[PDB]
Amino acid sequence: MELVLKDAQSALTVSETTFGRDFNEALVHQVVVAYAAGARQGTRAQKTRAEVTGSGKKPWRQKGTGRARSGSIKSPIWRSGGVTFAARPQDHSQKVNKKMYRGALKSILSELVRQDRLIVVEKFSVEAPKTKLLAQKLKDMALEDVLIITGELDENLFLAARNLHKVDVRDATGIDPVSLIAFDKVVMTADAVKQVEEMLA
Amino acid sequence: ARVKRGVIARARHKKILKQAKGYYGARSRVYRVAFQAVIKAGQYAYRDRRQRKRQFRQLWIARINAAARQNGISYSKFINGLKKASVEIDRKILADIAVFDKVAFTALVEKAKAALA
Amino acid sequence: RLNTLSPAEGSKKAGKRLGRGIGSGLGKTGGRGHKGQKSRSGGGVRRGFEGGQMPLYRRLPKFGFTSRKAAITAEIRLSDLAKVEGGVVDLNTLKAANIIGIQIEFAKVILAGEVTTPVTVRGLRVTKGARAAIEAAGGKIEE
Amino acid sequence: NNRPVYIPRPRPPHPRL
Amino acid sequence: PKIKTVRGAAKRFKKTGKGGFKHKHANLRHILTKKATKRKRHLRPKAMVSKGDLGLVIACLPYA
RNA sequence: UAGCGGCGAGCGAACGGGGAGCAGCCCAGAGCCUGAAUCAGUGUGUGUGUUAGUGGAAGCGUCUGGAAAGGCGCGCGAUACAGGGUGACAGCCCCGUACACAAAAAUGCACAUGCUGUGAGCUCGAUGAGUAGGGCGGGACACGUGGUAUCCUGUCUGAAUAUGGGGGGACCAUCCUCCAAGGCUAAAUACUCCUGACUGACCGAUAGUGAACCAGUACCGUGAGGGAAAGGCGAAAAGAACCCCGGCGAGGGGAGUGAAAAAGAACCUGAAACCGUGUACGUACAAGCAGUGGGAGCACGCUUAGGCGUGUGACUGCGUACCUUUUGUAUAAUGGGUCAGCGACUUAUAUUCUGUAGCAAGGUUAACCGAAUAGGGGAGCCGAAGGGAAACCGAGUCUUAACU
Repeated sequence: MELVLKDAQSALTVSETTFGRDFNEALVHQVVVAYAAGARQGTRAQKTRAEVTGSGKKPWRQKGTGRARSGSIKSPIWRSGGVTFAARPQDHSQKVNKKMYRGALKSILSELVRQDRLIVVEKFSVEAPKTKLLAQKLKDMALEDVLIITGELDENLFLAARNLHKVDVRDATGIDPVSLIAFDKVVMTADAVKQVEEMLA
Repeated sequence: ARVKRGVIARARHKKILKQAKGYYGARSRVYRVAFQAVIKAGQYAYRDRRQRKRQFRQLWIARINAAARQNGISYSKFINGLKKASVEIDRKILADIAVFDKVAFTALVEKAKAALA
Repeated sequence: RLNTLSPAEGSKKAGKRLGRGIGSGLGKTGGRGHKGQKSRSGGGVRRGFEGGQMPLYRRLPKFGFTSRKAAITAEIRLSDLAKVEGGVVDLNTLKAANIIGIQIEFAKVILAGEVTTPVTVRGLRVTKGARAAIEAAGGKIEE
Repeated sequence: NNRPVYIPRPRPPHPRL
Repeated sequence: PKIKTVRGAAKRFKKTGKGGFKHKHANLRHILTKKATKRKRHLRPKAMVSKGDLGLVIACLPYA
């Protein structure tokens, strides 16, 4: 399909399958959920009745005592020692098929174009590594929360946006569904656009 | 993600104790006993929603029977006369009329007697 | 929009939680009934147990034997016969197509249909209809 | 608060057989 | 760990095309003189596992 | 999976393939040539790192307030809005942070240059004997003595030596492959008593280590050993001068400090059981799961002047707690003195079914590589073809000499 520009007014040709396909609600949600789960690290643990410091001696005899039968000071129904099902460090990452990941990414890109949240422009660069310059460049464009995607990563643009929370700078290869969804506006360079079709295929 | 149940548990206990207000002794103070008292009050309320209808029905019949006999006719005869005369006044109105309007009841018994004869 | 995505209806069920109140349905033993071996924690009978009666897999007699030659043989379809490499098919170069496996050293061709390109097979065996199918296509058989 | 220690036999040795 | 097949079961049941199982009849080992030829002949061919005990067979050999 | 197995419960390979990492040598000996490479130990020099550190940008006015970092208005820094503190929430008040620098002295690592010690290269020869193997008894290999190969060993025996010997799963012949009875060798691998930084859909004082409070302490035991409870004033002690009751008390009432003293150290919030004082109503002729339905009177308030609400409740109909276990419980069958807190279907890997999503006669990768939730990687697994014990055949196959 045809992607219009706002600065050079130059036509761009892009496959409609990767930019004009329908929006799959179910597929995108699964990929987004999978991405969040993969961000976890699951560094937690408790002590079961075997790992609690203590001794296995019976608190009192089985019979004769007037109170409930007890077996150990570390039973889960006892104060200061227990946890019936203690947690262990676990991996929460889940598998997502390559095609499913690509399909969700294609679905997300198409809808950004439909909601005009995606803006394609020519090369986006800053002459000097100054956050002030980048802020001015984004101010006249009426953009405050933007994700800058460029074909080639340059330290000059990387340093300029480092201290800008609402602004992110990324490469085409390092593109994730969550970032595209989260950011209000996405700006893609002409080079950045081309690499997307090649990797998306 | 440990979850503490102090806030929720206290809310549930307060709700039961509020419903148990006015009961005697631990039934209004202790939750273990208050819960049983509240549940039993619920059973009785459901049961008595049906006994009330029959209890008032008995009261109306007794009032009509006293009023009809005072006019010189038994309750069973009086009701039969009304059915024969095609009168659809129910017991609640009949008892109400007997208590307040004696003349209206006298007309009814007179109408019932005529239908029977 | 990250707070607007939802899953498809019926994708989630929320699972079953046992022993959580009366109105939840399966509370008070959570659907495992009253006393018994099956109701105990960790209880149950192993696979094939019949309560003491001779199990079915013990009442019946073992039969047959395992043939080692069967693990080194495979069957070749007609559909995948023509997508190996050009128009020549042999015991070798099928592993390159990855349709038999490295360890396989015997192969047969069976009638699976959908064969168009004429192909030549050497060192393989074509049962009865594979010979007819390729000959119609324009192939040949030689050992 | 704390369990006793002596724990004597409270039951009386008198079987009713 | 992965499930362990019941080796004894795997030596007595073979899976078929439609998910059934074939087994050898269980009365043709010894004490054969007193048996009629008709009964021995009918026990020779393999037979299908009954429905009632099919569920038991599935558990024993979940892989095969 | 093949196998092992009272062929029960169970145990469970190898060949082969894909990856991480790769490095080969020496003695059993003489000669020629003899620092000839590579190594280990002691000096010098370069680089880097550790052990102290230095600089480090940019805000003010009004409103609320005990106090603003908050609201409102207008500014500036950012290769620094990572964090912590500051009288409520700070990019611009402070410590820090990105960034750029720093070592007299001691040190690990990678190089170049000296010394010490064994030691290059070529020819010829040699090439591990009470050993291999065997009998008996055991053990280890998935392999429980079984038809049982292979390895190790207590006991008794015992070769050939390269025209020789070992193995190829009883064993024999033919072939293929290797050379035991002498040794050395970093890499990928396992763990954290300890040190630094960083992270967490981990805990937040009955939790988290037994121990957030000088806790393995108090305390218990002859001893090995067992083993607690206990966190929170306020921004700042500004921790209550002084007066009065009292026993030069305790405790209290004033005064003062503070935004707040029902924040006064018995100190944030301050629930429940439990214990009290006051007010309204009821109760000393009335029998029982103590409620429920009806209901007079009384005391408070509301509009209207009749009721509506709140509390109490004479009198009256009906009514023998809950849980558990049972054919069946008010049962005199079990359990609970009460309150608060904690306390029981979880987790990992496989397999089957259902729903849903992707792709579709195809589907999908694992380890691993990867400036890395991407992309590579198709080793492999499942499916499209079954029948037979198997060879084998194949939309057929098996059964049988062969099928109506």
